[PDB]
Amino acid sequence: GEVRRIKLYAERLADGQMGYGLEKGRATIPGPLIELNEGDTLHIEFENTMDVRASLQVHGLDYEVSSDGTTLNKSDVEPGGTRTYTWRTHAPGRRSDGTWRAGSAGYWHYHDHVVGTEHGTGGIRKGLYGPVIVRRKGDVLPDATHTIVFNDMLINNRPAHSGPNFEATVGDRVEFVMITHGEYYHTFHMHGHRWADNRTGMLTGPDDPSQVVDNKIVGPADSFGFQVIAGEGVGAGAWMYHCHVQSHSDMGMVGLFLVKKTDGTIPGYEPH
Amino acid sequence: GEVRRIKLYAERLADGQMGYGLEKGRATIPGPLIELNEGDTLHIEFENTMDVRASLQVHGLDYEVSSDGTTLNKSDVEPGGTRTYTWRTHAPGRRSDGTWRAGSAGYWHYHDHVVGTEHGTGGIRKGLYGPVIVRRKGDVLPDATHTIVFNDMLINNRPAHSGPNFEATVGDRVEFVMITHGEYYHTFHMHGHRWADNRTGMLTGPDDPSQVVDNKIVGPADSFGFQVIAGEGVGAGAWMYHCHVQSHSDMGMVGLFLVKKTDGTIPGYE
Amino acid sequence: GEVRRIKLYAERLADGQMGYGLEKGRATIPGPLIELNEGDTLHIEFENTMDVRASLQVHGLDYEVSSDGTTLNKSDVEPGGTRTYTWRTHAPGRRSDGTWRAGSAGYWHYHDHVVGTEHGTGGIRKGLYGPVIVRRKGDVLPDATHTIVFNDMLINNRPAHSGPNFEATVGDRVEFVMITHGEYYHTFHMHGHRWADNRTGMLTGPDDPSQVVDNKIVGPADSFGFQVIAGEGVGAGAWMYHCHVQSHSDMGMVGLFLVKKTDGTIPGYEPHEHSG
Ligand SMILES: [Cu+2]
Ligand SMILES: [Cu+2]
Ligand SMILES: [Cu+2]
Ligand SMILES: [Cu+2]
Ligand SMILES: [Cu+2]
Ligand SMILES: [Cu+2]
Ligand SMILES: [Cu+2]
Ligand SMILES: [Cu+2]
Ligand SMILES: [Cu+2]
Repeated sequence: GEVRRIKLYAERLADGQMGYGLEKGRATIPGPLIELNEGDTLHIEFENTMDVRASLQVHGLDYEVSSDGTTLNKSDVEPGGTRTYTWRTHAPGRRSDGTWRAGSAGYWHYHDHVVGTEHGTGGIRKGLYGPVIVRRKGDVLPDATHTIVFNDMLINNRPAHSGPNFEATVGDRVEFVMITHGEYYHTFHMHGHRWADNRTGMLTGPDDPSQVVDNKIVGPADSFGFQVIAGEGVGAGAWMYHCHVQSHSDMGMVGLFLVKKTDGTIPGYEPH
Repeated sequence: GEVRRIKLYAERLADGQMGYGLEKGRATIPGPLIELNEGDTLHIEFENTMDVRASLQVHGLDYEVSSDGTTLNKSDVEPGGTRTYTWRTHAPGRRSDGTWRAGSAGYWHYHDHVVGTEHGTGGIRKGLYGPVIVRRKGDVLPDATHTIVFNDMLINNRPAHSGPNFEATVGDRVEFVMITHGEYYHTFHMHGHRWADNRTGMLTGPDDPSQVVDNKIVGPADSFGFQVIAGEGVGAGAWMYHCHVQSHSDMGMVGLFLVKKTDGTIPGYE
Repeated sequence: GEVRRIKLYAERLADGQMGYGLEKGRATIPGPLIELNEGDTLHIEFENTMDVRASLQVHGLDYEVSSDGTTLNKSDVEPGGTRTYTWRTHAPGRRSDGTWRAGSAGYWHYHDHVVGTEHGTGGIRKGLYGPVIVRRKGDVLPDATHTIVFNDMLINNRPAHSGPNFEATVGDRVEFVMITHGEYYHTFHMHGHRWADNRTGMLTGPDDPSQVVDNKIVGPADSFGFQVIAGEGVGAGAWMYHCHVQSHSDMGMVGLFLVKKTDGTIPGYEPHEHSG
């Protein structure tokens, strides 16, 4: 268990939106990926560079009420203010009552809780969300991690039919973190690939009875993730991922997972 | 298991609401917690005190059609009538063909099926629902059980922004039963606490691959439950639970899990 | 690992519907159930008999982009055209990185991806969907398999309050395939029966921590399945299945699982009056 520190800034972006960044003027949507091992503590020295109050609230990880990031617990940040948020994590283990204490490991996320409303409705809509992965000892690490956020009817706040697209080579181990926000339920689908509906997205062995799926219903603040072997059994190609709610895909909730051959080529495709 | 008996009443309450109770004039929304162990049989001597037909339908448990609670199976109750409903439960075990029969244990719920419409739409909207827990041998029992029902846009049919709140002390084993009803999907989220998305909400040990979550999508008639150690690794505090659909939390689908230090105090909140 | 071949047709049906069939003039909604064992390859000689482009896209199974059925991968079928799609499947096994590759087995489905929109919105609305089950070696085979598709507010595109109903006898091992399409979330519920929320719908043994449920939230393109012993612990009768979203059940997303005693009768079933 490391004690770790990062800087985080909330920034209003040059278009209407709001993003978290590791440096001033470097905010992105989704915000930066934070990755911790069970047992790690992370102290986030957060600065609200904006002219309205903003905060940081995390799902899944251990935090005290002073890092709730809510007005209820007086832990939002005033305009131009600073505040150190502290996230802890723990490994699993046996309690003295005999029961098993679940570890912090999983696919989690952080978001604003005071911009617009006391639930972060405006901050979330504008782009103040990001992914957090907590790894258990032994967990398989990927070649790349891509984050896909279905925020109301947009993916990663991109306009309709404007990606994001993600590139990989055949055989790469690719991790996806899939988070949902806002008002609507969605169904996440990926062509050509499938995963297990469990903590890691991967079956533990022949005895794991988890459902293997390629389509999953998700609502606001749900998060899951998985790893696939890019192109496994299916080959290189533009593999669409999309919400499968028919009007949402028609409205533009679609992107591409472009899986290239080891020569860098891909079968020809005709994007929107 | 054991053969158990209870009486249950349906009654009208103020504001056109309707509720089940274990004694006349003590109807509540949600209705009483019913708890059984696998193998138990429960006979419910049900009296409909209201002036419209009503019934009792349960999820999960074993019942014959004569206790379906539906007009289809002629088992609703006339105004002022009484009917005995019988719920049975079974432990898991292997069938003669080697297949594994799942037990009755789970977090389940009962509700009306004939008020308003032949699917109980009015009776459910008005308050006729409650929780039933069926425990398996060796399950850990909690210090307290709280029931949270997302019924359309209300929690436990309370007005917007009026809880319910639930209190515990740091370290208490607290069980939550979470039931959803009506028209809408929701997402249930709890600050500072998490649970396993499996039967008990606790992982069975180091080999259980269940996702550990703090936010869960639910729809009408879904039920799940879990136990946490109150404030485990996070301390005392006013820990919100709420629907995480943004308009629903803005419109008041929020409550507090108030976890007090052993001296009874709580970090200052609001 | 057998190589199998079938023909499939997409055809217009009455009343603005569309369906898949194994022969011309025999299209059904849902389309024909396709059943494979892990390791089998299926080549589907598909003919689009309609006046609009149409396709076949499958969930879960292995296919190259040439069998994607999308305009993005140029693998839909012009009016009157024919195309051979190929679906492959594999067994699970250990990869050389030490992880376990999930097998193809599961309850899956196929549907059009180009009628109406480049997401098949018009095709799926009209009836172009069907079930696919891929079995793992050793899986238990049922006495009967019934498919229930919640397509927007209709079940199997049938008029509201028109079923379908399915019949069994007490003790039958009955398999259900449950698929959802369109715009709405639903919750699938069955009276008197419950199943495990895992790959087969049955717990693998005392060690399997899966949730045992009788009610499950589903959204467009979700598919799951299960088997029950009909009437187990509850007896014969008309056992309702329905969406549990209240206005949906009120508007007719309801049907019956009709479970007969071994003497053939259904408790409480009295379609006719008697003299006196
Ligand atoms: Cu919150
Ligand atoms: Cu969507
Ligand atoms: Cu949140
Ligand atoms: Cu019902
Ligand atoms: Cu809600
Ligand atoms: Cu019900
Ligand atoms: Cu698609
Ligand atoms: Cu429905
Ligand atoms: Cu699809």
